[PDB]
Amino acid sequence: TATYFQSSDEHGFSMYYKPQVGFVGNPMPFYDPVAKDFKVMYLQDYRPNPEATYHPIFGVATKDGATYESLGELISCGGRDEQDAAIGTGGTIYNPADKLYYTFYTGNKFKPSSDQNAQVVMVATSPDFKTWTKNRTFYLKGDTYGYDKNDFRDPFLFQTEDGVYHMLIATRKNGKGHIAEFTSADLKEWESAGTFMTMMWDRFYECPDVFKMGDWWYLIYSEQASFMRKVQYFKGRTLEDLKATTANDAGIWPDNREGMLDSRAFYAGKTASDGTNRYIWGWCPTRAGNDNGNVGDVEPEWAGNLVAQRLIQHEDGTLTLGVPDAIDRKYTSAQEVKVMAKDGNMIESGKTYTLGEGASVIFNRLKVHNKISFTVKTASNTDRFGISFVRGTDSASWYSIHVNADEGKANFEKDGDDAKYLFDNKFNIPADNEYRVTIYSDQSVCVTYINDQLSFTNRIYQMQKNPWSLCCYKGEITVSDVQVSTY
Ligand SMILES: OC[C@H]1O[C@@](CO)(OC[C@H]2O[C@@](CO)(OC[C@H]3O[C@@](CO)(OC[C@H]4O[C@@](CO)(OC[C@H]5O[C@](O)(CO)[C@@H](O)[C@@H]5O)[C@@H](O)[C@@H]4O)[C@@H](O)[C@@H]3O)[C@@H](O)[C@@H]2O)[C@@H](O)[C@@H]1O
Ligand SMILES: OC[C@H]1O[C@@](CO)(OC[C@H]2O[C@@](CO)(OC[C@H]3O[C@](CO)(OC[C@H]4O[C@@](CO)(OC[C@H]5O[C@](O)(CO)[C@@H](O)[C@@H]5O)[C@@H](O)[C@@H]4O)[C@@H](O)[C@@H]3O)[C@@H](O)[C@@H]2O)[C@@H](O)[C@@H]1O
Ligand SMILES: OC[C@H]1O[C@@](CO)(OC[C@H]2O[C@](O)(CO)[C@@H](O)[C@@H]2O)[C@@H](O)[C@@H]1O
Repeated sequence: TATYFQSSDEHGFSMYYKPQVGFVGNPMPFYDPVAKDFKVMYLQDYRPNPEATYHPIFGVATKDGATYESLGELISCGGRDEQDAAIGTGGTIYNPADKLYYTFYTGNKFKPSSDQNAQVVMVATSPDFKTWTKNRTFYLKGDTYGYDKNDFRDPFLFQTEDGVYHMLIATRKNGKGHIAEFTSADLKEWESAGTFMTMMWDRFYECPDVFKMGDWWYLIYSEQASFMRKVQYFKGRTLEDLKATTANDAGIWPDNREGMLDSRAFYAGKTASDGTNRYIWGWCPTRAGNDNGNVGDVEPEWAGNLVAQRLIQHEDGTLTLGVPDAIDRKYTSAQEVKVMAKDGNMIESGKTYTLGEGASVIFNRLKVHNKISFTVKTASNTDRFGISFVRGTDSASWYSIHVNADEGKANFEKDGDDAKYLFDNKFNIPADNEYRVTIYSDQSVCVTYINDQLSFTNRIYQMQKNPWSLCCYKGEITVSDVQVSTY
């Protein structure tokens, strides 16, 4: 049957990682060049969190983004009255001169008085990546260098080719958002190098990441602004080009979509490279009440599952995201695809499904970890189609990704009774009106990829062990090479 079944998530996720207890907050991926793998520290979130002492740094290890190994608690919160009562995002770097990993992080004071610093950067080190010792005498207060007392967080650490260590910190100078730069030769003495970049208008870029890839410098960052809540980027051929993008609010977007790389279900993305590939890790939020259509009024729930994506540099230096090769390989078992139900103008024809304005086709039940591929050809580039999940033959409501070629964007929406728009993901519509679609699922977390242009993370409770559906809202489509694979 293709009746709606009441699926639920396992405590843990193995690919779009979540530990057995708690959720994955802001990650901090780092390629450990001694062990030759990625150590992804992340802020461990719990439901609920302590009031003052929350968000310790746990870690997980992976070579490839598909299989993870948990490392447990690495840097504990401080005491209730310490400056690092709560811990916020930071940045690891290995120092070969003393054979110590250094993790800089945000210490978050509980109930800071007016004079006290809410947010201060602090550090721990480790010889193996297992035992971490806090440096109880190191504090980097923005205040000291003319920056903000309470917004001063998310230290990012990188070494240029000159060998100099740099640290970028999300802050404000008299109201306006600035990314602050500090430099050091030895990771211990730090000097202020002024402002690296301005933040546009009244925006606030959390979790900044700066890296070079081919012949381009990039800034990745997550936008705090309530209406955005998406991972964005800028680019420049030189480091001075990069900085110039936001200078005086110059708005030099890297592409036709403001550099928005995904939508509001992928936040806090930061990157790391193994020499071959550069991946990005963010989190896919939970939803209140496990309700796919409750996406928050101002903001999504903070933290959820870890989501690895792969950076695709195009030849104009523009970036999009696709799947990690190792996640694609994980799906070994082919599954029969078969129509369980039709509606309106819908024709099957050997192994090709043709749908017109208002038509629907529902396929057989998915499994728990799914890969879904298919090619869609539209009539025009004003056509609209839908990829729907948790859609049983008895479901009055369900959740679809709408691809609206007229509006040059995909949307996540609730369909049926109580339909509603939720949010969207601008991408480049194919000229040839062909859409090579690929979707990867671990339980309730999935990413949808089209034509190496779209990368759309979504939280979809109960997509597992439930049917899925294609439809056509406008014009006409033709669906081809439909496959489903599992593990
Ligand atoms: O009241 C505590 C309670 O709130 C949550 C759920 O939102 O956590 C946020 C809480 O975590 C901290 C300490 O680890 O670190 C946050 C790290 O995450 C980043 C990027 O996501 O930003 C914070 C995130 O929080 C919001 C919450 O709505 O922060 C709003 C808050 O930010 C300030 O600017 C000061 O933090 C205030 O102006 C404002 O009232 C959201 O808009 C942001 O995206 C990184 O930037 C950061 O390192 C704290 O900074 C934060 O308060 C629960 O998990 C927890 O139980
Ligand atoms: O209400 C937000 C909703 O808009 C939708 C619904 O249609 O839009 C978000 C969507 O819109 C863009 C389109 O570019 O921009 C959003 C802008 O909102 C803000 C906040 O007000 O813009 C103000 C506006 O003023 C300029 C000056 O010519 O600037 C002055 C500027 O300088 C400062 O003084 C500080 O230096 C600031 O305080 C002032 O704001 C204009 O250029 C500027 O555009 C800006 O932060 C954004 O411009 C998209 O970027 C965004 O995705 C819906 O999605 C939202 O819910
Ligand atoms: O009421 C939602 C309904 O609005 C539309 C109207 O065409 O789109 C979204 C609208 O919001 C932005 O994302 C940013 O302001 C823009 O991309 C766009 O102008 C529909 O698509 C949706 O179905």
